[PDB]
Amino acid sequence: SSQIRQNYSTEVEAAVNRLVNLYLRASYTYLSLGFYFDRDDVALEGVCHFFRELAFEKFEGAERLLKMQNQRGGRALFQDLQKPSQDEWGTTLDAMKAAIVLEKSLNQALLDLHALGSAQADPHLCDFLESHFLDEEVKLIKKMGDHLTNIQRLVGSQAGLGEYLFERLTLKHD
Amino acid sequence: SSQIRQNYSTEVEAAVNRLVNLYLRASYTYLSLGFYFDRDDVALEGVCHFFRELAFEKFEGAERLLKMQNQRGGRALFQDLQKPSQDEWGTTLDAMKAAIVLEKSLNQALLDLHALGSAQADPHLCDFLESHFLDEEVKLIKKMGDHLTNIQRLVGSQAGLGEYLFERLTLKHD
Amino acid sequence: SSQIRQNYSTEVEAAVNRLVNLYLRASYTYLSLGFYFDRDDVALEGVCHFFRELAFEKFEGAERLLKMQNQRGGRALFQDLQKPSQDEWGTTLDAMKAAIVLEKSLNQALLDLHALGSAQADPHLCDFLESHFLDEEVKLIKKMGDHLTNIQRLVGSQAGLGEYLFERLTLKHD
Amino acid sequence: SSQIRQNYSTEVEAAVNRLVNLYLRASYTYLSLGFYFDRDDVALEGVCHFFRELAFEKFEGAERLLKMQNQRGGRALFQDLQKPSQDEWGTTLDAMKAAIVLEKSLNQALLDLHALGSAQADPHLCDFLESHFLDEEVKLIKKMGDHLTNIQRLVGSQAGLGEYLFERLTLKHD
Amino acid sequence: SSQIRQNYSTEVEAAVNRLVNLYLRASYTYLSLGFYFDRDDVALEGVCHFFRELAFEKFEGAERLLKMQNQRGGRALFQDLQKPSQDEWGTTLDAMKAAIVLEKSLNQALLDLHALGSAQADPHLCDFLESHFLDEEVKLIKKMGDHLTNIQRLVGSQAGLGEYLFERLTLKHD
Amino acid sequence: SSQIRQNYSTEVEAAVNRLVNLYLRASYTYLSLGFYFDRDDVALEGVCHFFRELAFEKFEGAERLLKMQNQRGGRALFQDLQKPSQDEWGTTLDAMKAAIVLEKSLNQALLDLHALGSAQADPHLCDFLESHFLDEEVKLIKKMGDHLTNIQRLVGSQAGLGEYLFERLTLKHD
Ligand SMILES: [Cl-]
Ligand SMILES: [Cl-]
Ligand SMILES: [Cl-]
Ligand SMILES: [Cl-]
Ligand SMILES: [Cl-]
Ligand SMILES: [Cl-]
Repeated sequence: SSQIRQNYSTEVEAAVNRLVNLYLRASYTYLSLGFYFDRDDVALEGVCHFFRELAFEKFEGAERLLKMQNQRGGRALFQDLQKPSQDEWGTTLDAMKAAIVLEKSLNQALLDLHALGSAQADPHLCDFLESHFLDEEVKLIKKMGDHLTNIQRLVGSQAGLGEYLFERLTLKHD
Repeated sequence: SSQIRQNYSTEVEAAVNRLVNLYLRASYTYLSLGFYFDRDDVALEGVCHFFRELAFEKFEGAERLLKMQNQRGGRALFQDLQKPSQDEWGTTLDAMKAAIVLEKSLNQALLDLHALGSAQADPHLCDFLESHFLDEEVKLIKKMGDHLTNIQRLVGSQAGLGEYLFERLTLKHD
Repeated sequence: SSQIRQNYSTEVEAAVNRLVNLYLRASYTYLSLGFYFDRDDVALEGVCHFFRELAFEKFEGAERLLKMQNQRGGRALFQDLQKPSQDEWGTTLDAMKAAIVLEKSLNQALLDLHALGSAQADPHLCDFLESHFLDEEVKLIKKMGDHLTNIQRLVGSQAGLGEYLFERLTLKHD
Repeated sequence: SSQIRQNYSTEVEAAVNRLVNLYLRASYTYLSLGFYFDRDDVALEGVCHFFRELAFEKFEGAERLLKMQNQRGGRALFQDLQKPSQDEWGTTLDAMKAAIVLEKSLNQALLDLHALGSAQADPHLCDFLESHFLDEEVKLIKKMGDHLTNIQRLVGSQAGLGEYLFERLTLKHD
Repeated sequence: SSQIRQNYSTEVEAAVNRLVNLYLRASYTYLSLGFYFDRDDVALEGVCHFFRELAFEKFEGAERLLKMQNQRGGRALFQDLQKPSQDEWGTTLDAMKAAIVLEKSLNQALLDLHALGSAQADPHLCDFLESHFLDEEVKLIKKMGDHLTNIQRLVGSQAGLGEYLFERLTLKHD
Repeated sequence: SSQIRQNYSTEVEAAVNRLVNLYLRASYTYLSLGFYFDRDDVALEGVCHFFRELAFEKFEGAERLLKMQNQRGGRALFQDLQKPSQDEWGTTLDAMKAAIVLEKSLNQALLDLHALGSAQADPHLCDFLESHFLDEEVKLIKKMGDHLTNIQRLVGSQAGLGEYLFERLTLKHD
């Protein structure tokens, strides 16, 4: 069949395609989050920029998976990409909570694929995830948790003031 | 009559002169807004600077219209310039609300002139407005709406604190 | 309702959201085309690079439309993104034919939206499309037609040789 | 028929070819004007240079139209180019009057083609003319009218002195 | 009342507002003069540039007065700005005569305000006018008188030739 | 009659005007050849560029002849410029064959004019042609013959492949 394929299971090939779908879904979710915060009636530039940057980061993860699929001799298969779970994302707090939920779901999918690779004795796959995905996800989730704690401490009894200050003094703007 | 005039209606010529009056009136309004915020009993430098910059921008729009009037062979006609609608402009919120009202009025005058040009089959006029006025106005109104949303979120129950923070962390000063 | 919206119809707002979907669908189609040509059993780097660049270009078009939607006071609404029409794209000729069909479809959607804007007397919309989309599309379709003619002249009776030479001597690589 | 042609009428295609003929005729007229002023018995270098520069400018307009014809999928068709209307061009005043008449005729042809494009719902054509021809023509006609006024004010009762001074102090020489 | 106001009479405050009106009226007069000389049927670039520069200079004088009003604790009050005294300004000579009349009127208003300040024992006001207005006005009136003498010497029996030569060899152009 | 004319026959003056017509006709032929090869259904950039460069070169020859006519005291006389002999130019081979035929015709006209100058004892004319035209034409015809031989050797039994390779590997592009 394939001239280069070696030690690459059909199970891993399919899970890789599924993970591409998840990362592209996540990228699309972040595009929607970013543009919501650019609305004139939301207007939080640093929050917009944060999520637009994450849309690109998730796309780059999908791109790396597609490069790897071909390096291994599998075949990329694309599926429909479902729209994000919400049209309007509420407050910065609500948005950051949704993002952490999204990231935990990508992380579990990475861990599930790592376990499949381990079970199939596919060390290239396992190394690929360890080298380019697992620590990146851990670092991002830590950042998001740090942000959640700071957003929550700023709510107090003046939510608008806190949401403005977080965007201006923590998030980068521009 | 004119050695260069071609496809330039008397209706457009007159509307151009009227629009110069509107832009100069707007420039004068912004001069008054700017100096109000420089009062020792208002003292919001970033707000002053914002409006003084807009006084210059509106003047430059009037200047471009006057250059174009001559390029087309029409004759600039100047009228009395009415004073701004207020002597004192209230809070930054009140001022930004007045500015958005002013900008919507200039925008409608641009759109009305574009429609006249379209009706008169004057594509140079229509292009001129599209290339140097329509998008500039859209961008400015979006900026002003973003500012309004941020000012409103900062009012809460501590209006002075919010007005200070907006001027310091959003408006340019320095 | 909206503090900035002016001369922006619900019909244009909805068509803009539909056009974002079309551009993102096109971007996804080009991602699939690009990775197909990176397969070890296809291996045409310049063709891969051509289509991956177009995936980014179509994404940037969607991004510009989303920025504009917000500048005008409309609300971005995202829908499901359908998968590309094919999983395997055949020869470079077949792929370039599919791309020209795709581009003609985006072009017609641009022209349809321009006509709606003209009918609604929305010159900002019309200018936006003229300034950032119509000529870009015309230039791209011309390029693709030039490529089709060169690919076709190279088929003769030695198709593989011609497909290699086109990728090496016309398309940028590496 | 054509693999790239879309929304491009036969009427516009033919009018574009006609406009190429007009621009090349105008270029040839300016070549003749330029060399007349280089005659030893006329010897007005700045006037020669002015018209030779315009010969190139009109050629570049024809070249842009030909590029566009191909970008749109139309076919350039060339016709005989008629010689200029005069062999000898009189005074600088006579020449500048002939040039303004020529430019008004090109301008009307641009406006006529714009109107045809508008009628045919061809916004690429209309934008192309607005972006690269309408304002260039308006600016040139204004310049020529400014020159005519200065030449006329210099005639008085010493025509030769005035013609020399205009060439030396207004026209560029080197 | 005011937290900073000291030794600043209501009479000076009001006269300062009146002088702002005069300077803005003068600025508007110079804008009209400048654009008249940019007409295709007048076409004297150096004269246009001279008056457009003076429009800016008079605006800057108004701006300095407004800054000072606030520095002293007075309140800027803006009034309607009357249109210039003429729609068409005749020859360069006629225009320069009107400008010298205008400048003498601003100068007398400066001297009147200086005398009021002296009478009110307001040395800051008097110094402000001496340091930023009195000598600037004297220098400008001298320049304008030098220009008038040169324009008059050039009229002789060839007015157009003289008006051209003055614009080309004295006034700055490009 | 002429203050500078010396040793310049009416026969040479007229032949110079005729040669200007021939060079401009040739320039127009090359403009048509160039744009034919820019058609989306021909698409040979290096061939387009080759002929567009020759259109400019032939124009420059006409310009040099016109400069010389005036240097000698003759009078440039322009005639109608006939359209090129074909609307469509076939293959690169067909086009290069037509160009060599065109160049041989210009060369014979140069040689005929040189012989007239020799007969009229006009050494300035003869030197002018020797210094700026005869060797330029010989070099160009040699280049074109070298191109013809290479195009012919590439036809074999795969004409499209050969036409592509010639354009990519010999003609400058990209
Ligand atoms: Cl499906
Ligand atoms: Cl009045
Ligand atoms: Cl759904
Ligand atoms: Cl014919
Ligand atoms: Cl009033
Ligand atoms: Cl004839």
